[PDB]
Amino acid sequence: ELVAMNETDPKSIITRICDLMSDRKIQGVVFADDTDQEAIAQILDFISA
Amino acid sequence: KIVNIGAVLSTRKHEQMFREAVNQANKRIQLQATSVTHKPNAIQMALSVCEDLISSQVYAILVSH
Repeated sequence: ELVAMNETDPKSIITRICDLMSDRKIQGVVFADDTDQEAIAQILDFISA
Repeated sequence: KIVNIGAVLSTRKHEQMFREAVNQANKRIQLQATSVTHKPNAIQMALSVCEDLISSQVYAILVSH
């Protein structure tokens, strides 16, 4: 369960990752966005990888 | 004609030397030095990147180990 947010800020996404870790249940996510931004895929490679 | 400039430094005597060199090159067109630091922290330092980038004048930064 989550909610959507029309926000492209990746640091906000990282604070939301810390929010999910505060929600204490998260191990992996399966998420996307309705844009064409490979920069966030690079950010995933920087952080989640 | 002032311009903010960042860096990454382990200790802060080096930061004072960096601001001293900013004032040295300010003899020629003004310069500004923002607050720098360094941690062994892949997450909190990258978090503080945009916190130091919230000033829309830092054009160039430096990285140390």
